[PDB]
Amino acid sequence: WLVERWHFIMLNDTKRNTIYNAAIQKAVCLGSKSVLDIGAGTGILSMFAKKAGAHSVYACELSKTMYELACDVVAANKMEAGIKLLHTKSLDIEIPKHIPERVSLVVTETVDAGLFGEGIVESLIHAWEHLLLQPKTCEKYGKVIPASAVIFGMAVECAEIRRHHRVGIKDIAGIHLPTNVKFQSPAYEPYTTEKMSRVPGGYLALTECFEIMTVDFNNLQELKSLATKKPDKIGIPVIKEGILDAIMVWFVLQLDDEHSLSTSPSEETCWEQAVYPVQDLADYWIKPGDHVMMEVSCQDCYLRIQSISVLGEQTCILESTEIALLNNIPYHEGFKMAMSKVLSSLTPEKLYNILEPFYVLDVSEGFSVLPVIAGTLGQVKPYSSVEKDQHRIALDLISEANHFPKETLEFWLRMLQRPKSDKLWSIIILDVIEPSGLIQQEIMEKAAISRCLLQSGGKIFPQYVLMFGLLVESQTLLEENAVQGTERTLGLNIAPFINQFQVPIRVFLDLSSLPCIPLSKPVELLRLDLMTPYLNTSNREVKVYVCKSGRLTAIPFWYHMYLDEEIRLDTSSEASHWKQAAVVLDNPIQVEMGEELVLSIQHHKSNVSITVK
Ligand SMILES: CCc1ncccc1CNCCCCSC[C@H]1O[C@@H](n2ccc3c(N)ncnc32)[C@H](O)[C@@H]1O
Repeated sequence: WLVERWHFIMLNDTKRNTIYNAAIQKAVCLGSKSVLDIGAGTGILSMFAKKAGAHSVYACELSKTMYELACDVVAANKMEAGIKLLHTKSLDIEIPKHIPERVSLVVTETVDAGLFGEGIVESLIHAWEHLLLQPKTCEKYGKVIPASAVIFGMAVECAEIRRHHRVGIKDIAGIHLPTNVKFQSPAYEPYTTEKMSRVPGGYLALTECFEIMTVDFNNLQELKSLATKKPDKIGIPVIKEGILDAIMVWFVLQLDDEHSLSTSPSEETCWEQAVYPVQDLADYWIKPGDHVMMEVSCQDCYLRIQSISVLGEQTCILESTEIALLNNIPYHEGFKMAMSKVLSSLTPEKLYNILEPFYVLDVSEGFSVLPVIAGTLGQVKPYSSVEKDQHRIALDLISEANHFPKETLEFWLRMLQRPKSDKLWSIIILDVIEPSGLIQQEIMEKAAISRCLLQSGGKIFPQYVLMFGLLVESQTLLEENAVQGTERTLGLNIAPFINQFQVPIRVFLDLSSLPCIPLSKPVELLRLDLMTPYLNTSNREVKVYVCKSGRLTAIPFWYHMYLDEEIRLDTSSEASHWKQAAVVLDNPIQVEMGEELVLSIQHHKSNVSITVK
């Protein structure tokens, strides 16, 4: 996505466009004839201002792509005249070099889920100092839209956030994670952004919604104060029993006295929430009577919530995907059983030459405990492919905890080559599916190279991967892909220009939470076979029976990774550490029930095309 997917949903958000158009109309008609749009994007708000009757509008845009996009959009609405587009950061605008005079109004949307994270403060400190007329002591004085913001917080239970920042278990498929290894997420990048109005498994409010801070965007003396201001130590009373998983954060923008917009979680709004995961506590269970403690500081750009507590030893930093992995139990229970079945078929004497062990290579991209599980099964010499030294220490300490004598687990990294001179691999684990929901690049090549390093009857895991698909009517996937005409942009012609950058395939999708309608059943779209390349789909057609009548907009897809013909891992399972993906159609097709719809699935290297025929 060269053009950020936020651009599509926000331009389709008719409410937001109307609230901003009314607020700018109000300001213009009250004398604000000179407007500066910071982060103009497609330049809709700048076009609003000129349409409202502003004399001169100046639209600055950081991104080259978005700047060139606005030039076309503004030019195409026959408004190139009174609006100057500036490929620049706000900070680098100078009067009179770039803009003739100081402006009487600033409009800005440089706002993320945690409000401050797109540098609105720094931008508006500069604006008052250099670009804006003096404030009120109208065409005489300068003002900003939005005028002010109120930042809210809420302690929440949410097992979906939990499984991404905390390792919930003490034992994974036979191996024990020692108490002396403390797994922390990277958020211990201070907040993640989630559409909490549809987060899988929902969330529960453990506290009442509380006020984290306020900001007056029309007060320069206040904005300059935030960098040095001492953190606000607070404690929020608990109102419901549950597990403290995160502090869910949103805000309310006051554009003017009459118009406001909230990022409060809602299936009506497009807005996402700042999620501050809770970790590094002995217990997470909170009850009515207890207090959620935290320090709030906005000193260096981001809103920070540190020192989260409740009032009534090696550290291994894992990625969220790696924590999710450690919590994906079926994945590890499957791998344990699938490996042992192969260890039994080769040399069942070695399953729990004496000096010769089972050679097991794990080529999993990131952190993985598959080698340890293997080590517990029999006379096995397992190899780790972890790069990070922090990961090596953790796995060494896990190995110690699972009664491995020193140097039992080896580290391959410090090219796919034989384990020894005249010895071959009994099992080779490969990384087939990206977290994105697409196939790993050069998987067929690594699979082919790996086939030749195998012992007689040895196995690459997974042996094959089936991609499953689904016909869905999803307005949501459609409205996140392409702008729906002119109506939503309030008569302005922007859709034909932004929709040039239409993504064919949506990645990092939470299929489970997606609002859509199934028009079919999950159907096998292609086979990717690691043991037998010949059974790989080159470019095959699939006949999909249409179970429900509706407007086909997308084909969500996931995988069934087969370790053997019996044991299969699902990349769409509840505990899955993979996200799913979807082919979104450029033009939606109306499908009738009882109809045998054809899909043209082309597969080359790790790329897959799906089209309606
Ligand atoms: C509650 C949050 C939220 N929830 C849900 C969806 C969306 C969103 C919010 N939107 C999120 C994507 C941030 C937009 S940034 C606005 C646009 O303006 C540009 N920009 C950014 C800073 C800047 C500058 N100093 N000078 C000039 N242009 C500047 C950026 O490159 C960008 O194109």
